[PDB]
Formats: sequence, structure tokens, C-alpha cells
Amino acid sequence: KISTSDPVRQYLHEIGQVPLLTLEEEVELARKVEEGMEAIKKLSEITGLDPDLIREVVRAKILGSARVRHIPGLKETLDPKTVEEIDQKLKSLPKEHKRYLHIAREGEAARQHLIEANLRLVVSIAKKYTGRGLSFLDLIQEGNQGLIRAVEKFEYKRRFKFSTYATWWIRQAINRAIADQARTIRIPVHMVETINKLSRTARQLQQELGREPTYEEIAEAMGPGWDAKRVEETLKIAQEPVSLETPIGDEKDSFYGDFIPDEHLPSPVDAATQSLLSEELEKALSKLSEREAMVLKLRKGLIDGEEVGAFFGVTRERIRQIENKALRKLKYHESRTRKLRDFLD
Amino acid sequence: RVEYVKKERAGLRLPLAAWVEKEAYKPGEILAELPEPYLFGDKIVAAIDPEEEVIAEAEGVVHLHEPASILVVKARVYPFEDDVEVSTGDRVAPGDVL
Repeated sequence: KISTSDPVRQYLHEIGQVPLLTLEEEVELARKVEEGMEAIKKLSEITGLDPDLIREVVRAKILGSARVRHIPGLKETLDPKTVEEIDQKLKSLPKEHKRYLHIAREGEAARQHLIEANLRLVVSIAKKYTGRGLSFLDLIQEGNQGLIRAVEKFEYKRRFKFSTYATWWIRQAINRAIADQARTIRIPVHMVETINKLSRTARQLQQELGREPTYEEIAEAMGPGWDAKRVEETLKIAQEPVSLETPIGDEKDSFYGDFIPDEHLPSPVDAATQSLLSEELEKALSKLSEREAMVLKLRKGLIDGEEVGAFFGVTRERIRQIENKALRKLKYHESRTRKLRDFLD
Repeated sequence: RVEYVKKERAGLRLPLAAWVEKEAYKPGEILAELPEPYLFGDKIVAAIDPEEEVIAEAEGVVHLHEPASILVVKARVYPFEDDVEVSTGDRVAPGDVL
């Protein structure tokens, strides 16, 4: 049944079940999130297993079995042997060392709740960056992409509350998500902004004159390096692509598409030209002394159309030499039997 | 299971304030921490500290409630070794086969 009412209901419940204390429990899980990294960075100082490993095997022990490492990502890690053997090394750790793992686990665990809690905070912000080009659930989604991003960066030792710290990140997320996924054609953030101002000035312009500004007025208003050439160029890209499929003329069955011709293809009077050209050019190409003819047949003709790096090993002089004489001798036997005169092309 | 504390008395609890009152984390006066009934393991003075903090200088601070979480679970204390199948649970205190 109709999405979002569920995805909102899905966490209104859980959140509604565990709204973590503004300070206490946010601090709790907070503290229990840093000693995670501490721990792991130290485990690595003992296991040799890269931080990634220690960090990846503690998650698979708490959140999801072999199943999680098999589908989301292929089998670089053996469902059994790999993980199990990695954790097998964490138990072999002395009391002092096995100490951190027991922490690393509960910590990641702490990272879970904290994030689940503030999932209501996401949708709150999300409730405003609504109209752009990103679905509401999508908006929420890339919105969480900044929240969990906060979890790594926070510093409980610096007394400033969490909720507000996530705010920045979150909003940062949604914003990049707006500059990236909102259109069919990708434009840089630089031009993105360059487009708002260019559209923001048109506003104060509609305000007075009455004439929807010429690319001269809008150009002045904006500033420095803005030439009438630019604005006409900067707005064409502004407009959103038009549907290849759209009711054309007397909107009925007639689909806009048939209206656009094709080109890559040689419309018959072009294929018919190859067969004459190609067969005739090759013909005259046989009454020439192999050499130059071939190196120039293969040079312009074969690889990519530098008289110097032309012929095999003979110098430039014998290049031009037989060139202008052969080529031209070629031109005056063809002109006779008028085969290539009528410019096929 | 009970979460945080405040002030009235601190007995049979965790290692939290164990540092706030040096006596038991520097020396061994926690057994003398009682103020008067001696001349005539956890326990603290009548009431001296208020919250969850670190006291080199009251830096890491946080004044707050005390939750009474009811987690329906079975809490074992001195589990022992039964090796028919894989050694389940735990040992008294040493090895942690869990």
C-alpha cells in the first residue's frame, strides 16, 4: 500500500519506542561509539588485520551472518572460514586484549540505536528540501546519508549536544543529493550556483521594466565577467530536456519522435555513392606504382589522415616527388574517362 | 538492570565514582569511607557526588535521571564448563568462550 505512510510509520514506532534522552542516552551511546574506534585501532595494532577487517568482522558478528557478506557483496570473504577465523583471533587475545573486542562489539551496537533514534530528525529537515527533483523518501534516504555520517565525526568530549551536530551533516547530504540526482543531464556545482544567481537576478528584473530583460540587462546586473554571449549560453543549459515522446501538433496519435530525422545512416543516395566511389577509386588505385599510393591510401585512408612521417623510410623529397606526379598523373587519366568528375560526394 | 545514578549513597555499584574519590583507586580507604561506624565491595559516603563525570577537575560532566530498565533476561554469575558439545556459556571468570 502507498509507501511513505509506512516508512514514516516504520520509525515513528521505533523512535516512538526509544527516543534517546537528549543528553544522557545520546551521551551514553556517544561514549560507546568512540571507544569503538579507539578499540579497533588498537586491535589492529595487535592483529595486523587492517582496520577494515576488524571493523568488518565486528559488524558481521552483531548485525548479520554470512548471508550479509555474500549477497550485498560477492564472496571475497569465505562465509565460514574467513570471518570465523578472524574472530577466532580475537578470543585468543589475552584478558587485557580481549577487553577491547567486548567493547568494539557493544560500541557498534551503540551506533545502531543512536542512529535509529534520530531518524525522526532526518524527516524533519527533509520536510523542507522537498521540491527540487528528489523523491521524498529519496530525500530522507540521502538525508540519513549525512546522519550516520555524523556518528563517525562526533566528539562527545566536546560537550555540544548531538542532535544539532547531525543537523549540519544531514543538510549537507541532502544538498549534494540535490546537485547530483535531480536532473537527467549532469552539470557541475559551480554552474549549479552560477544558475541560481543568474535566475535570482531575473527576479529583480521582472520587478520593474516590464520587458523580460534582454541578455544585455541581465548581464549587467549580474556582475564582472558576464557578457550577453554567456547568459544566452547559460540559460539554454538551464532549461530541462524535452521528452522525445510528446503529443505533436493536433495532439492525437502522432508522436513527436517521427519528427526527428536520422543521420549516421547513408540514405540510399549515399550508399549508392560508396559503391561507385569505392569501386572507382580503388580501380584507379591499381594503375599506380604501389608505394606512395599505398602509404597515402593507408595514411589518409586507413588509420587516420605530416608528409614527413609519411613514407616508410624514403625521404620527403621522393615522397612529394612521386606524390604530386603520381596523384596528378592519377587525376589526368580519370578526368579523361570521366568517372570521378561528377562529385559523388 | 538499572542505568544511571545521582546522590543519596553509592553502594554495591560500578567503577564510576571509584576515581572521583581517590581513596579506593589510589589507596584502600573505601573500607574506611564509612564516616563513623568503624571504631564502634562497594559503598560510599553519606552523599558527596551528583552525576556521571570525570574529576581531574570536573570536566566530563552530565547531570541526569536514573533509568530502571526491565530487560527480561537470565543473568548467570558463575557459569561452569560442560564439554559434551562446545563449551557453552562461560567459566567462573577466566576464559570467555562466548
